[PDB]
Amino acid sequence: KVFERCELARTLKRLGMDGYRGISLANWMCLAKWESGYNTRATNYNAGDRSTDYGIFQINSRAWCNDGKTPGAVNACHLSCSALLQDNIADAVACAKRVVRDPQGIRAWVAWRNRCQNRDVRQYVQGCGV
Repeated sequence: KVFERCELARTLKRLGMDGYRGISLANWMCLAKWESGYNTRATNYNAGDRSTDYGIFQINSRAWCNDGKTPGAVNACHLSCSALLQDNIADAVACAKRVVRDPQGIRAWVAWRNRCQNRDVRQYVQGCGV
């Protein structure tokens, strides 16, 4: 599903993401925007290390979800990677909350460091009534 911006903002709000581990909704929105363009079907295969990034948050198959074909997989979210390609993002959100309970928090996604850290990210939630 490709979410519309404010549609995704209200869905994340409902799912308890605003201020989760100190992270604002605008920061989660900046992350999904640059990771997938708000597209739940996004996958990215990383040929160098043989892992794949899945879904709207581009969560990786080595550390977080299991797809059966990644060497060294840990499956810290205890989730099949296919659960992250659903139109319903409740599972992608529970796994994304697991990723940020690690010390690094949202910095785990390098795309957030490149495009969102120390930038004004409030335009991602402006006008969504969130």
